[PDB]
Amino acid sequence: GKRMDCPALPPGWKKEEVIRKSGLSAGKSDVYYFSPSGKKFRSKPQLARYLGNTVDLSSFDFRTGKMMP
DNA sequence: GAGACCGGTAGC
DNA sequence: GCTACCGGTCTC
Repeated sequence: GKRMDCPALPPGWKKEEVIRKSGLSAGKSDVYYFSPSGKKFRSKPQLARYLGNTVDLSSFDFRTGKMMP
């Protein structure tokens, strides 16, 4: 799966949260982003390198997908 | 203490 | 060869 749109980002970006199914950290979740091209990102720096100066992710909270002032 | 970040591998 | 997945440290 369920990639929801992410309005805090430019049009076409989707956010997906995945619950860990096994292991000691089973239950925890990993958050992933998807560019219009379909590229998978898993960290705010990855995302910053790919968008460059189009959007400031300093106030951007990676887990929720919202701009936190 | 919490979680962001990313490395290494198990499973395809 | 690729990649999803969980472990583990680093940063706060």
